[PDB]
Amino acid sequence: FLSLDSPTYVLYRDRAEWADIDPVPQNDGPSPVVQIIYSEKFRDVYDYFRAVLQRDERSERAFKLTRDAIELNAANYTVWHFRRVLLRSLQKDLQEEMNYIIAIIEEQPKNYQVWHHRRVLVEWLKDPSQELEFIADILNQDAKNYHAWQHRQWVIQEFRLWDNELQYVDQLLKEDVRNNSVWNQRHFVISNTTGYSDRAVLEREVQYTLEMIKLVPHNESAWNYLKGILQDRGLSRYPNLLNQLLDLQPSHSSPYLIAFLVDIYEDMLENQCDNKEDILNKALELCEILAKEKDTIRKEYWRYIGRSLQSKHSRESDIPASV
Amino acid sequence: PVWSEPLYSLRPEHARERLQDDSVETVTSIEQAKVEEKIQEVFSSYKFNHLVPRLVLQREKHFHYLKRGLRQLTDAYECLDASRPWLCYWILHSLELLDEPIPQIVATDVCQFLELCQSPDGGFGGGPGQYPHLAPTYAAVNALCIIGTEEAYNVINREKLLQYLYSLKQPDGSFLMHVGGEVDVRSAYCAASVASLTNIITPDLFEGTAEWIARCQNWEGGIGGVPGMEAHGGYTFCGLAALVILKKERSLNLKSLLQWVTSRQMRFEGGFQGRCNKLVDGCYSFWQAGLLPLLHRALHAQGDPALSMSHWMFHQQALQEYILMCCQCPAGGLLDKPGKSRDFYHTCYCLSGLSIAQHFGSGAMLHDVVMGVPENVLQPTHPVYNIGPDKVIQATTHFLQKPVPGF
Ligand SMILES: Cn1cnc(S(=O)(=O)N(CCN(Cc2cncn2C)c2ccc(C#N)cc2)CC2CCN(C(=O)OC(C)(C)C)CC2)c1
Ligand SMILES: CC(C)=CCC/C(C)=C/CC/C(C)=C/COP(=O)(O)OP(=O)(O)O
Ligand SMILES: [Zn+2]
Repeated sequence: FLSLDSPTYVLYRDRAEWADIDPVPQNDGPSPVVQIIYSEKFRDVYDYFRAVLQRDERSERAFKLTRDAIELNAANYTVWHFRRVLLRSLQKDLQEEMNYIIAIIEEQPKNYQVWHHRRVLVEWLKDPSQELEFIADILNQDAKNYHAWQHRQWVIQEFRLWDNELQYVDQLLKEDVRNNSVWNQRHFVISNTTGYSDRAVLEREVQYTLEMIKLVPHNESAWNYLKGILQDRGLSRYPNLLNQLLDLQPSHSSPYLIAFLVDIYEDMLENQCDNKEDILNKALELCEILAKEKDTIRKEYWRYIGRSLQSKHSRESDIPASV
Repeated sequence: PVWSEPLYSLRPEHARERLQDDSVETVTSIEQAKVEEKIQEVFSSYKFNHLVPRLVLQREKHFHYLKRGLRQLTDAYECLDASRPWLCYWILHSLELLDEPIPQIVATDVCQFLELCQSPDGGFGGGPGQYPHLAPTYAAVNALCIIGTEEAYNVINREKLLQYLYSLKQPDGSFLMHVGGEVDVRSAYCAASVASLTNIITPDLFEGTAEWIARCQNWEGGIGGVPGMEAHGGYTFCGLAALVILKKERSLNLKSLLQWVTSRQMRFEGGFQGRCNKLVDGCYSFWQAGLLPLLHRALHAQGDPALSMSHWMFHQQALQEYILMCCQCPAGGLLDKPGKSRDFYHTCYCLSGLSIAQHFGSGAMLHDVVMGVPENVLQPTHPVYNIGPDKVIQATTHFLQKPVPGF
């Protein structure tokens, strides 16, 4: 009806159809702290919100008032709660309310309350048919919006809409192969469909990753994905890996490739490999190169790894003090 | 040596730490490059102006900013009308770190205001007459503990508080943030924090909670908001800190976690990013770096012998440099990054992070690193609660005098 930004907007204390209600001023006490100097519009809307809340008035006019209270501060969860009471109690058309929430999210997409409201609506209606497309539109303006990806995961899981997501992931990796949210969605989809035990699938996933690392050697997301999908069975379980990485040293090196090498050696020394000592010193060398030269921001971390490996894998590590 | 630059960010090798985009441009790299250019100007400004760098924490300016805010705010803070205990907490904690005492009439006025925010059925709301919610509940309790008087302690209705917590508890181990609200890892932390401080933890309050949190750790090593989600500094801090309170750190893979957070420090900027391939931000000086003291304490209890005895496992020098050179507003207050505007949230967490980076401690061992002038040194902070270590001890002791509600 009367938008909060309309040039002909009028304060509630000047509206005839609200003449019967006494507004209810905020009770901040005799000497306030963190007291906010509200504007006129704001204080007027909330003085009237407190009045309807206090009387538990469940009317059409209170419903319209919550719209303004939300727009002044969409983080007000108390107002959101009252609004949901009125939706049920007045029997309001819930598709019309979906139209409403989709607009609010478009303009304020980083607010917790607006996403939770949409979820409740979908729950009430039991209808996920608008969701993937709506979320895609939000992600088209900020491809990393945390609430958006969370809502997307919830919808897919609750309603089992898995069949097109991998295709969607591939599309966004095309647009920006550095998008960590998308690499996370990839793992989320595969985990819950085929899984990573299918040798064919794991094989596919590693080729693709190594392929992307070649295209963009300094993109950390790819490196973390490769490590993520191999580290549970154990890196040393895959013996071709080591030589294939060394074969990128020449023209594809990075502190990321070096760090991975250290992780491979680390696992090798845990599953008792051949050449125990040759492997140790290779690793201590790399830990040192990283701490002194290639990755000094992490000097305290790499010195810790170096000490750890020495403390438990040196030839003297099992030798009693008396020897 | 005379030719040696004492500031890490200004050394000539430092230039090697700029972004390598492999000649493949995407939205992510374009945005990262913009920030690095803006930070380079800040670093280079001393050289271009021909002055010797001096890193000074502007104590006076920040104090005026806080002292005023604690009483009154402009309408720019309308979007925080439902978060007023947070404002109490952010401001009081900043003053505490700066070692500015709290006039006892201020203390009494804060107490009385928070009483108005307290729900008849337990917990605190974002303002007088608003419904209760775990986040402002966490902030309220923290603020009263910073004040730390009998008056403050007596504000909290402990029977109701426990009732409130129970009404939020889920069968799978998680908590709702509030009645009819959302579940995520923050809520476990909020609950564990207020319950432990006020001594209301029953035998079954947290059944399943450690397990639910552990499900939030992902393939990255860090922790997400709910199972399946990207790892993030804010949720990771909350998850680990809650586990420490419950003494269940071991439910996590501490090693992959440690590798994840240490990777979150930006090689060029010196500050921390919140998640892989995003931008640096002053507030993560606490949520991210705050994890290292927690991991240290955890690994040490497991008997880890490789642990340093004087430093946290991140670059303390470089973090201090980022905060002091890039995160201060000349007029007072601190901020996300250059070009951003000041606010009380970043004031709280930038200073909290500065303190972490200045103060190392592991039982008997104690070692400080203070960049710039010595007056920069702040009061220390507890890595689990982010209030003063003393204020934690004082509060826990006081509430241990009472029996857990229901006996
Ligand atoms: C990047 N980021 C870091 N923390 C968050 S948050 O956790 O989403 N939220 C901070 C929102 N946020 C934004 C922000 C902070 N750093 C960069 N940005 C863009 C804030 C929040 C408060 C101020 C202030 N003063 C300034 C900025 C912190 C608050 C918001 C909601 N909250 C809360 O209890 O309020 C309600 C219960 C009313 C939702 C507790 C956590 C985002
Ligand atoms: C106890 C308590 C309430 C703790 C707060 C935990 C915390 C900081 C959570 C972060 C939540 C979030 C949506 C971050 C992403 O925002 P963004 O995408 O704008 O930021 P980013 O790009 O740096 O990830
Ligand atoms: Zn921030």
